[PDB]
Parts: sequence; C-alpha cells; structure tokens
Amino acid sequence: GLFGAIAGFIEGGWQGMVDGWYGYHHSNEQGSGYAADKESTQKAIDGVTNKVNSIIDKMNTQFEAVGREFNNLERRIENLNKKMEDGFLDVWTYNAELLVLMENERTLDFHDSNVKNLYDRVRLQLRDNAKELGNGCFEFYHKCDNECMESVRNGTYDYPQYSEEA
Amino acid sequence: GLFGAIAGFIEGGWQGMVDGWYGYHHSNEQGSGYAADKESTQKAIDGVTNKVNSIIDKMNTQFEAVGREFNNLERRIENLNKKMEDGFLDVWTYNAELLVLMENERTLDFHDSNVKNLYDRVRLQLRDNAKELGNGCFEFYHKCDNECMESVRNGTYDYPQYSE
Amino acid sequence: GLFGAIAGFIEGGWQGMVDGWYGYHHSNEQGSGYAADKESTQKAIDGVTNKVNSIIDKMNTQFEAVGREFNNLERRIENLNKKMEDGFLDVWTYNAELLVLMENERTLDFHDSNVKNLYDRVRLQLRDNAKELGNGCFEFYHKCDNECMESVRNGTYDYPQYSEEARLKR
Amino acid sequence: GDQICIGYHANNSTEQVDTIMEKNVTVTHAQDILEKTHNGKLCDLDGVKPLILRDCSVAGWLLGNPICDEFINVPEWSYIVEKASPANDLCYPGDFNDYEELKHLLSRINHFEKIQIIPKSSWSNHEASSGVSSACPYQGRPSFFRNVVWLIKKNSAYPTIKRSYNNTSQEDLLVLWGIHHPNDAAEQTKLYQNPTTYISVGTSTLNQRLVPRIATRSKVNGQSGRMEFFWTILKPNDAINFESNGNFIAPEYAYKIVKKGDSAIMKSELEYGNCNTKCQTPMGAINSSMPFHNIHPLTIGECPKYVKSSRLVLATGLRNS
Amino acid sequence: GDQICIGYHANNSTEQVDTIMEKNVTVTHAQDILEKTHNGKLCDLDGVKPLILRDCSVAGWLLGNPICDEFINVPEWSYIVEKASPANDLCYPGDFNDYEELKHLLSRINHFEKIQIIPKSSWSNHEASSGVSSACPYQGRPSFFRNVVWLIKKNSAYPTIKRSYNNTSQEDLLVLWGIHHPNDAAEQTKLYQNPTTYISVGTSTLNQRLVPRIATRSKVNGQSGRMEFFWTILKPNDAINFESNGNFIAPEYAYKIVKKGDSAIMKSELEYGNCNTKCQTPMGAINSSMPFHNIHPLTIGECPKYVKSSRLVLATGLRNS
Amino acid sequence: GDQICIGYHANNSTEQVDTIMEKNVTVTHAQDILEKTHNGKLCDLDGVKPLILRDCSVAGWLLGNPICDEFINVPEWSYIVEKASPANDLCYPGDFNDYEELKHLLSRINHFEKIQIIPKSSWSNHEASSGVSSACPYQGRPSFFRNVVWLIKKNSAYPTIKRSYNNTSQEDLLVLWGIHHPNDAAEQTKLYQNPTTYISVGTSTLNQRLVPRIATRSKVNGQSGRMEFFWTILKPNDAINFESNGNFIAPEYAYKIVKKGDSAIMKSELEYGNCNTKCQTPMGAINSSMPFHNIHPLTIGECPKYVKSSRLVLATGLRNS
Ligand SMILES: *[C@@H]1O[C@H](CO)[C@@H](O[C@@H]2O[C@H](CO)[C@@H](O)[C@H](O)[C@H]2NC(C)=O)[C@H](O)[C@H]1NC(C)=O
Ligand SMILES: *[C@@H]1O[C@H](CO)[C@@H](O[C@@H]2O[C@H](CO)[C@@H](O)[C@H](O)[C@H]2NC(C)=O)[C@H](O)[C@H]1NC(C)=O
Ligand SMILES: *[C@@H]1O[C@H](CO)[C@@H](O[C@@H]2O[C@H](CO)[C@@H](O)[C@H](O)[C@H]2NC(C)=O)[C@H](O)[C@H]1NC(C)=O
Ligand SMILES: *[C@@H]1O[C@H](CO)[C@@H](O)[C@H](O)[C@H]1NC(C)=O
Ligand SMILES: *[C@@H]1O[C@H](CO)[C@@H](O)[C@H](O)[C@H]1NC(C)=O
Ligand SMILES: *[C@@H]1O[C@H](CO)[C@@H](O)[C@H](O)[C@H]1NC(C)=O
Repeated sequence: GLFGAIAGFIEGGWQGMVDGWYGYHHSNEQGSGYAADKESTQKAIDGVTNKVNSIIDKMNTQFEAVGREFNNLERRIENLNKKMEDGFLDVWTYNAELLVLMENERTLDFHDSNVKNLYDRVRLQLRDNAKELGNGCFEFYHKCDNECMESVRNGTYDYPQYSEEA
Repeated sequence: GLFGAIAGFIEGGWQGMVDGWYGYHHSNEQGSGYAADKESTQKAIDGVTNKVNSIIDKMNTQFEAVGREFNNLERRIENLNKKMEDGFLDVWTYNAELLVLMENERTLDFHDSNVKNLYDRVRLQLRDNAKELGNGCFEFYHKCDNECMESVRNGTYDYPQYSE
Repeated sequence: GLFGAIAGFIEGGWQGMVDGWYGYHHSNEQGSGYAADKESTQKAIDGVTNKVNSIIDKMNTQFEAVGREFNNLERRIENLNKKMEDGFLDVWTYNAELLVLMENERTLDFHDSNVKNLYDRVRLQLRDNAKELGNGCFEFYHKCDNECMESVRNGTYDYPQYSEEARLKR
Repeated sequence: GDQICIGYHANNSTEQVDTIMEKNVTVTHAQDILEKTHNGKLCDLDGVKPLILRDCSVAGWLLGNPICDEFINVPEWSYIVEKASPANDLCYPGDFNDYEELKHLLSRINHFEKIQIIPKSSWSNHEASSGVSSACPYQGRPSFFRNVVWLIKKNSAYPTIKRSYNNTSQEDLLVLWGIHHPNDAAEQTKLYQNPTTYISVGTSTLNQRLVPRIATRSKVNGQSGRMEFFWTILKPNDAINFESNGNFIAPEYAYKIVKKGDSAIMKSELEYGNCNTKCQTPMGAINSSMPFHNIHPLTIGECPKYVKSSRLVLATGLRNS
Repeated sequence: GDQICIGYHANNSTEQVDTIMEKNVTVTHAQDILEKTHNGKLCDLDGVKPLILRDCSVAGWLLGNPICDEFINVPEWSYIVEKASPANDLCYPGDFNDYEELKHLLSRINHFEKIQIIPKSSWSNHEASSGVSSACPYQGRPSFFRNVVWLIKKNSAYPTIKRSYNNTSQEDLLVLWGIHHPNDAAEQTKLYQNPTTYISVGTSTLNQRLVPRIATRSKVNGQSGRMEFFWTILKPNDAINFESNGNFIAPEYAYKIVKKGDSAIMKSELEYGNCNTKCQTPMGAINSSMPFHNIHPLTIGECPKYVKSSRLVLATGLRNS
Repeated sequence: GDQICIGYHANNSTEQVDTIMEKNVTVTHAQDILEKTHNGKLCDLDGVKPLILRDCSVAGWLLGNPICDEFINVPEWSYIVEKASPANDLCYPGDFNDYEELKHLLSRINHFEKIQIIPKSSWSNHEASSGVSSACPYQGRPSFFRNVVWLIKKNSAYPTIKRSYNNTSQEDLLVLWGIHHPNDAAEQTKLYQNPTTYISVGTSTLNQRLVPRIATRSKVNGQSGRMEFFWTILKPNDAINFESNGNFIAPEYAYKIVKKGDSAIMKSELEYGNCNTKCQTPMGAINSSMPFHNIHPLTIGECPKYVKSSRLVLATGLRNS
C-alpha cells in the first residue's frame, strides 16, 4: 500500500483469523495455529472509532436550509435565496464527500502501518537468532514451543537465551 | 522526504532512466544498463491519473456566479448579493488551492514510497546472497547475468539455488 | 506512531537533549554525553515554520461579516441575511478547525519519519562495523573516540578506516 | 522446524469504499453513514400532529374560504402542510398584502386562539349579511370569507363607520381586513351609496388610508371586482381603529398568538399517514441512526444532516485480499 | 563483484509546484490546470449570435428610443450584451418601474415576436401623431419612443379612452405603457384638457390606477416633465384593460415571448468579434480543455470552473534533483 | 562496548493538541493561534475617535431631536457607535422613509458639514415658530426637531409654498424634510387652513408627491399625530424644488458630505474608554498578533480572522513523554 506491508511483502490476509485484525500464525512442535495480537488490534480500534466520531462531530455545524417564499415581483431575491441555499448544500456535500475520500485512504495506510510496525517490533526482538523468510515469516535457528510464543507475542523474548545455537 | 528514499539514501535521480519513474541499473559480466519496473511504474500512473480525475470531479459541483441588478434604493441587498457571490468564490478558491497543495504533498510522498518498497521487495529476496552497499545498490556474493536480472525484476528470484 | 520510531522502537524521548529535536547519545572511552542533529532539526524547523505560515496565508481570504439592517416589513431577507452570514462563518470555522486537526496529525508523523530517517542514515553509514541493539542504539565493533563520534553525527563516518579492525572483533 | 508468521485479517466481505487514488476498494469492514430511505408518509412530530391544509392555501385558511371550513377549529400544531399549488385560495379574486411576510411569521407559530373582535350581529346601521357572492359558495348558497364581513349600505345609506378594538390580552393579535375594488361607478353606488370612499386604519404604528380603485378587469371566478386584504400584528394593550364610508371588508375574527416555537410551513403533496416520527421531510419521515441523509434538504425535527451524495461509505477495516 | 541498483527518473524539467511545507518544488512532470488566457472578443455561442446593444440600454431597445432603431426587429439571440453605462436609455427623462425585475425576466428569454396590440392609426378621437419632443430626436427632428404612443387632446377635448387587448396566443406577452408627469397645470390643460386625470390598468392579476404628479423639477435633456413606464406579463387567454382621460402613453407594440431558454445579460464594453465559442466571458471567449480558469466569474456556456488563483499546478511526476 | 544512540527531544511541557484519531496529545511545543481576550472598551481607531451616539439613534441625530443636541456639531469620525435600542429616536412619533438605506450610506461617510439651506427667518407668509410639541421638550418646554421646521398657517391662511434650493458646492448634500399626518379634519383646519393638501418634491431624479393621511391612532409620547420623514442626496449643481399648501415639515439645515471613506455603524452598549487600537469589536478592542480571534464577528480595522472555536492549537514539536 504505502508502507509495503499489506499486499506487499506480506502477500495476503489470513481468512482464518476470526480472532482480530493483526495476528500471528505459529508452526511448531506441539501443534500449529492462529493468534491475533490483542495489544495493537485494540489500539487500532480506538483510533478508527475516534476517527469516525470526530468526522461526525465536525459536520455538526453544517448548513441547514430553511424555506422562504417570494412573490412574482421578487424574482431577483427568489433567485438569490435559491442560489445561496444550494450554494451551502454543495459546499457541505463537497466537505462530507472529500473528508471521507481522504480519511479512507489514510485509514488503509494506517492498518498497513500497524502490520509493518508489528513485524518490525518482532524482527528486532529476534536479531540473528532467527531467519527472515521474506514473505513476512521468521524461522528459528533453535527450539521453540508454546510458552516460547507467549513471550514473543507479548514484547519480551530473551536475546542471549538462544544466542549460542548457530 | 517522508519515506526517506527519493533525495534520501538514493542521493539523486538518473537522467539515464527513461522507461519510467522507478527502476534498476545493473553492472554484470555483460556490460550494463537501465531497467524500469514496468508493473509498478504503471500502478503509479494508475494512482496519479485517478487522483487528477478525482480532483476535477469533486470540483464540478462548484458555485456559479450569476449577475444580478439593483437600483440605488436597494443598496443593502445589492451589497448582500455581492458579498454572497464573493463569499462562495473565496470558499471554492480555497478548496481548489488547498486540495492541490495537500495532494501535491501526498503525490510526492507516494513516489518516495514506491521507491523504498522496490528496494524492499528486492532486499527481502536476496538477503545474505547479496551485500547492502548502502547508496541504494547491492554487491553480489555471487555472479549475475542478463537472465538472473529478469528474475529479480520479476520477483521470482530463487533464493536457495544461490546460497554458495 | 505511523513510522514506528517515536514512542516505538525508540521507547521514549530524552530530557537531557536540550539542544534540538533529534539527536545522539554516545558512550565511549572518554565518556558520555548528548548532542543534537543540527541538520535534521533545522530541515524540520523550516518545514514546521512554513506549514504554520501557509495555513495562516490560506485564511487571509476568509469571510468577513458586515452589519446589515432591516425593518419589520423585511423579515424574510433579514432572516436570509442572518443565515447567510452564519453559514459562511460556520464554513470557515470548519475549515480552520479541520485544517489544524489534519495538519497536527501530519506534523506528528513528520517528526516520526525524521527520527526513523536519522536512525537509518546512521545505520547505512555504520553497516557491519557496528551492532544494532534494537532500541535505537549501536554497539561498535571498533574503538570510537570523540573524533569518530562527531564523524557519524556529521554524516562523514569513514567505513574503510575501521573495516579491518571491526572484521576481527566479529 | 520452528517458525512464526505475522499477518492480517481477511474475510468474505463485499463492501466497497472509495479513496482519492482508487475507487471500489474491497475492505474487511466498513460503516455506511448515509440514510437513503424514508417511510413515504406525513407524520406526527413527536406526538403533536401537523396542521394539514389539504387543498386550502394559508390565506384560504386564515380568511375562511367557504370551501376551507374544515379548519374553523384547530388544535396546536407542530408544522403546517400546504400543497405546492393549492386549489382553494381566494374564492373572490384579489390580493393579500405582504402575504409572504405573514407566512414567514406563521413559521414560528404553533397555535392561534380565534377572538371575535367585532361580532357580525353588531352592525346596526349597515347590512351585514347581504355581502355574498357566487364566487364563494357555501353549501350550495352564495357566501363569503367567514372570518371577515362584507358590509353593504342600509336603506340607501352608508353612514361613516368608527370601530375600535383594544387588545387587552397579554399576547399579540393578528388582525385581517380588506377593501373591495368595484368594477364600475354604478356597482359602487349600488353597494355603498357614497361615490367617494376611504378606509383608514390606525394602531400605535399603523397609519393606513385606502381608497377603492374602480376599473374594468378580466373576470376571475366570474368576478371583475377585486378584494384586497391587509393585516397587522396588534401588540398587548394597543388598540386598532377603523373608519370608513364604504368598500370596507371588516374583521369579525382575529387570531391571538397563543403559542410560539419551532415550526415550519412545509410544501408537500403527501397526505396524513397516521404515524409518529422524530424527523419529517416533504417526501416522507425518517427513522435512522445515521448521521447523514440524502432525502430532502427541507426537514423538521431532530434529523440527520442533509447531503447530496448517492453513496457515503467510511472504511473501518483494512483492504480485503 | 557484481552489482544491481534501484534509482528513480530525472530530467531537465523546470516545472515547479507547492506543498504545505515547501514552495517551488521542482518536479519531473506536472499538469497545469488553470486557464489564464482568452481571445478578447465577443463571439457567437454555439453558432448563435448575441444581441449586442451597443450604446443602447435594455429600456431604450424595448421602448424604441429613436436613436436605437438598429434593434427595431431582432433575430433570436444566445445572450444579450449591454455596456456598464449606456449612452441611450430614456431620451425623455423619467423612470422605468420594476426595471431590474424586467431585466431578470430577459435573462431567460431568447427571442421576441413584436405584435401591434393597438395600432397608432386607430385613435380616432385623439391626436396620435403630435406627441413628439426634442429630447428624443429622430434625424434631428422631435420624435418619441416608437413602441408606445404619446396621445394628445383633439379639438380641445380628450374623451375617456377605453381599450382592451386579448392575448389569444399560447405564449406570454410583455406589454409596456406609461404616464406623463407634466411640469405645471398650464401644460396639463394644453396637452390633455382635463385638469384631473388618471390611468387604470387591469389584467386578471393587475389592478392599477396611476395619477399624474404635476411638479417643478430640474431640466434633463431639456425637459422638466417626466415619463414613467410600466409593464406586465399578459398570460395566454388573459386580456388587459386601459382606461384614461389624459397623460396616457399608450402601447402600440408589445413583445410575445416566443423562445425561452438559458440566456444572460452580460455587461461588457467589447464589440462583436465575428467568431465562435463554447464559453464566453465579459472580457473575451475561452477555448480550453483546462478544468479551471481565472478570467472572470460571470461566464456563460460550457465553461471551466472559475477560481481566483493566479497559478494552479498539479504534481504528477516526482521530485527533481 | 562503545555505543551511539539515536533518540529525540522530550521536556516538561503540558500543552495539548488534537488530531482526528486522538485528542489531548501532549506535545513538546505547540502554538496557540486563537485570540480569546479583549479590553472591554470602545477605543479610537488608528488615532481617530468614533462618533458615539450615546442614547440617540441616527435619526435622532440627523433630524435634531432636542434631547440629543450634544451632536449639533460633530468632527470627523472613524466609525459610529449606536445602541441596539436607543431611548431617543423620534420625539414626535411616526416613520423615517428608507431609513436603513440611509444608514447604509453612512457606513461610507466620515464627515458631514451641517449647512443652513432654508433659514427659519425666511418664512414670511407662514408661522415658523409655533410648530412645537410637548413630545419634543427642550429645557422642559415644547419644542421640535432642530433641523426641520413645522410650518403653520398665519392670519388664517396657508399660501402655496414654492421654495427651491440649489447645491452650488462640490459635494453631495443630504437633504431631509417631512409631512405631518394629523388625527382629524378639524386639526387639519386649525393648523393648515386648507382641507386638501400635498407636498411635491422634485430633483433631477426625484419626482415625489406626498399627501397627508388622516386616521385615528393610539397616543405615542402623548401624540395621535404622526410625522413621516423623507430624504435624498442632492448632487453637485442639481436643485431641489418644494411646493406645498399644507402639512409640510421644511428643511432648515442639511448635511454636506465632506469626507467619504471606510466607516461603519457598530451596535454596542459600551461607552468610550480613552484608548487607541487597530481593531475594534462591539464588546471591546483587541491588541493581538494572533491570526484568529473568537470575540465577535462584526469587527472594524485590521483584525485577526473570526472563528467560532473555543480552542485552536497547532502542533509544532513532537509527542512528549
Ligand atoms: C387598552 O386598554 C387598556 C385597559 O384600560 C388601556 O390600558 C391603561 O392605559 C393607561 C394609560 O392610557 C395606563 O396608565 C393603565 O395602566 C392601563 N391599564 C392597564 C390595566 O394596563 C390601554 O391604554 C388601552 N389602549 C388604547 C390604545 O387605548
Ligand atoms: C380572451 O379570449 C379568449 C378566447 O375567446 C377567451 O377564452 C374563451 O373563454 C371562454 C370563457 O370566457 C372559454 O369557455 C373558451 O374556452 C375560451 N376559448 C378558447 C379558444 O380558449 C378568454 O376568456 C378571453 N379573455 C378575457 C380576459 O376576456
Ligand atoms: C444650479 O446652479 C448652477 C450654478 O449656478 C447652475 O449651473 C450653471 O448652469 C449653466 C447652464 O444652465 C451653465 O452655463 C454654467 O456653466 C453652470 N455652472 C455650473 C457651476 O455648473 C445649475 O443650472 C443650477 N441648477 C438648476 C437645476 O437650476
Ligand atoms: C465501481 O463499482 C460500481 C459497481 O460496483 C460501478 O458502478 C463502477 O463502474 C465501478 N468503477 C470502476 C472504476 O470500475
Ligand atoms: C518561488 O519561486 C518563485 C519564482 O520562481 C518566486 O516568485 C518566489 O519568491 C519563490 N518562493 C520562495 C519561497 O522563495
Ligand atoms: C481533553 O482534556 C480535557 C481537559 O481535561 C478533558 O475535559 C476532555 O475530556 C479531554 N478529552 C478526552 C477525549 O479525553
């Protein structure tokens, strides 16, 4: 997209993660499955929610048309009233549509960025103790089981705990 | 630059490349030359063309001024009328100018981005099979030919066949 | 952050760097200290300054209310006048508020990008003469005295001077 | 043997959104923000029913056009509904002075109480029940606007009229009266006796003197004469004084302004739908959670904000593979 | 060792754009979207010639100011052009009632067919050919507006006029007439005989009685008197009725509105340029594929959107080195 | 091992800004751009003092209501301050024709010079010193508007008046006059003798004939009579001609327009505060370099731009810790 992560180096989405928005798939000794990161999926829900609520609140003061009537010798003023009400309606319609166009693009590039930073926060939480497959995947130069996963999926994974495996 | 690619770690643009906006330069056994990434030099023109068309289309609903006449005992409304028109012209003059200013920024940051991601879709492939020279180039831990290139350009470069 | 650097892989900021927006904390044989990055801080100060002036210049063409008066037989146009002035006022208040909202977000991401870019210019200069700790720090393989440190800050770190020495620590 | 992946949600979603650079982008989650439907009927607005004028115009209602009687007694309303071109306006042709200012006033009024400021039975020296016309039938019989009275001479005399009414109430009073412009000087003599007539009307602010214009005009509803109507707001403790020697269409009923507030005069063809709503448009009522709608700009109530779009969809989720 | 690099395009381009943070950013490719030029002439619009009034005003054309004879009969037009301050307005000074509203109607009219509703030859008991003035010269001799007739007493008698015209056609008919306000009572009797006079005009909707105002005023084009002109739109199947015993400036010609449509009254000093265009401004026509322009905000035709900018450039390519 | 770290600034700042996705982001450096304070006074504008009307209206001032003689002689001003509801308007009740149009003209006027065009002394065949009323007290005694003259019959006669005044100056002249509408035919005779009266006023462009209307009205300031005032701009070298045979309120003084420029009629309840400013609002003056303010929308001078916001803060620094 803009951050190279969604539909980029990571080629596709996991039709099998009902868990959440961004996640992990682990394939190891004691079984293989999916797990969504609850940390940065919630953080992304808060951001999208406020963005929705702030867009609505911004259109709170938008123009409200009011009916006015004129006789047939007040044609100039009848015409001025019409052009100006339609004027404000076009202005606020442009504002709603454009703001939606712009924030949609940003909302996408946002998700794109969240996936990327998650990859990057794990990638340097591994250094050389693992190998970058390049398609969004890491292979371990060592042994790793479930209790080894809660460790990476939470933020702290010991670097000199497997540094010697080579 | 926002993504640090153009005017960044790649210090400048090649006058030499004319196939497209982004691309490659290789110096293998057989001479050297410039190659343009067609598949994403196109997605660029698709994006920019869409943006140019979307800007114009958002504008087609603009206010149109219409002349009105008033006599000299209708000064208040003549004035109201003039202010109303000037008023909408300034609102739309603003909208047009600011949209151009914001999108120009985004457009620049979009190229910047496509260049970084091309350097990444590449580096994600080769890895240890090449060296990160630094200036935006790659020194090979092996040798390449004019048919190894189509595979790095293609994005179907077989990594394990070249470990040695 | 949008670029992962501020509040991200660089966990927090430094209260010790009074010198600028972005910079360096070195540590070596002579000892340790802070120092700003004069060029990135400058480039950014200018972009922020310009943004502020552009936003303001963009508003000087905005709507100015004028007082108008109507008698009791002119309620309809008295009401049209009021709704028209309120309407322009709301349109420009919306513009000012939204433009500031949108640009505050960009400015914040602008700093984020600047920090990431700073870190990466260093990363690319050092290459493998140094270890990437993961928190915005590099552990050198060679010896880096105060002269060698001003060099990576000035963006003139000479890799070939330390190639040989660094190769051996590996 | 041991590996872990980082990836993103994907699913079976059809919902598309647009951006500046790409239209029709499939996304995993979206949020429609545009209400595009209504219930096609005219409704109570929060419990209070609209005054639906049907085929009467506002003037037909206020003056009492004898086809418009259905509105002799009206309860407090939430908005007024008038057709774009009502068939019953002025049975007897003429004009209504400053009509559109009056309509504008009405838009901020929710209730009137009729007061009988000058009873028809009160006219000793003028004929008060012979001013009727086939232009204004009531139940097969020639009749006239019911809230005002078309005085005619009595025993070949039309003595000068002097009448006052003081608004001793604490509310404003809407007062209507009229002048008749005859077709020729014979009809003038026939009706009012006096050849040269006037109507004067005074309030603390009003200073009016009207003179009939006698001319030959096109027949409208069979009539070559014209009736011209005037009005004023009579403030608390002010009085209104009429004086005339002919051509006077006198008030019988005035309207006390008993309740003001948010209201409207809605232009709509629709009829009463027997339902409730918190938001009404001339094309039907709206019931939605949505922040925007594209039904009609001219609404009343707590409504979503009107926009001219046909589609408004916000991206919430991410790009769907 | 071997090598592959990734870089970006560069060129000799000078083209500059702006962003919020940076002005004058040289890019490789850029799309200018603002039309800044015109042709400086007044052209046809889609092959239809505009009515160009030259030095006449709309009133001088419609009333038939004798100096304005170029416009006695006029072909279908696409727009009307009038100077900021036309030399020929009313030769005989006075006023034109509801002029600006009439000009407003014109903005939606593309053609008139003139029709002779009361031929000058049919006034048998009034002088119809002696109402002329030095204020309105034709070929250096006293003359008058051509579409309208200044009637005068005949044998020291001005019998009461009664005329009516019925618009039998299926189009609206614009009718014009006037009243003469003399400068003193002597002039009043010299021209009309009767000291106290009026003009009554009725249409199904018009109910008018005008009285002359005899007063002393500054000379304008030599005259202390004044003419005041009036108009109405006579709908299909309505009649108009005139009655008067003096001061009547009668219609002879009226205008049937035979072609409605989009039109405009442009104020411009320019003359016909013998060319064609899709887009006309008061400063000159525009040939352009650009979406914006900054020539003038009052255009007519298929035009780009007006914007006040002096420069509007879109970035397409990338930042140049 | 030798280390170098990349990082960013942090500090003690508590300043917050908003974004679309997040509110109250604590920021390293912000910039308020919204002025929210004023000095609560009315000041000189660029050194020039305002004309402060105090308890008088513009009408009370130009006509010369005896309770407002403070403004008999006024110097050049920068703007005019009027109260929303001046206690002193028209001492003798009635109306001021096209009053708002005149007020509009004043906002482009900085100085008048009052000049005497028809001396009160020069009325030899009419009583010029008896048109007084207890509605217009001066020093507790019956008086009248100072700038016009209520002429009355003399020796049981009101000869027809014919005065004329020619503007020989280089400046436009504002001329004012009025008519008296009495409350019955008896008063008409006591005051003016002639039962049927008029006032004709002519300028090269004005063609006016006023007739007094008799009606029964409520007492305002103890008066059932009403005065109605009229005005016009007399061009250089044009003449105004008056003719009347009763009910005429003649000009005595008129106002020469000596300085045109930017000006305004500002509605404020404040009084003068002996200070200077380059930006004045109805609620107080502003001294600010801010690009925006939210004090009031109706300002005069060189002001920040008005917005409705309570808070406007631009982020300059970065997210704090
Ligand atoms: C309307 O009728 C009322 C009731 O008599 C009049 O009100 C009195 O007016 C006198 C002075 O005119 C005041 O001092 C009293 O206080 C009023 N009485 C009340 C109860 O308010 C009023 O004047 C009449 N209106 C007219 C125009 O004659
Ligand atoms: C103008 O003349 C037309 C045509 O004679 C009149 O319309 C006829 O009017 C009668 C009733 O008055 C209708 O029943 C006919 O159908 C009409 N004929 C046509 C052909 O439409 C019209 O009324 C006249 N207008 C005036 C003011 O007298
Ligand atoms: C008002 O007075 C001026 C000045 O006396 C009159 O103008 C002179 O007018 C005559 C023509 O009538 C010329 O010969 C002079 O050159 C004029 N001089 C100026 C100063 O313009 C003017 O005519 C008078 N206005 C009226 C309506 O009588
Ligand atoms: C967008 O999709 C809609 C229907 O889903 C269609 O009307 C339109 O043609 C599409 N636009 C493009 C760019 O294909
Ligand atoms: C931008 O360049 C133009 C001329 O190419 C010049 O008018 C203007 O001063 C420049 N802007 C700045 C910021 O120097
Ligand atoms: C922003 O801070 C203000 C001041 O304390 C507080 O009242 C408001 O609720 C805050 N907004 C949010 C979303 O926390």
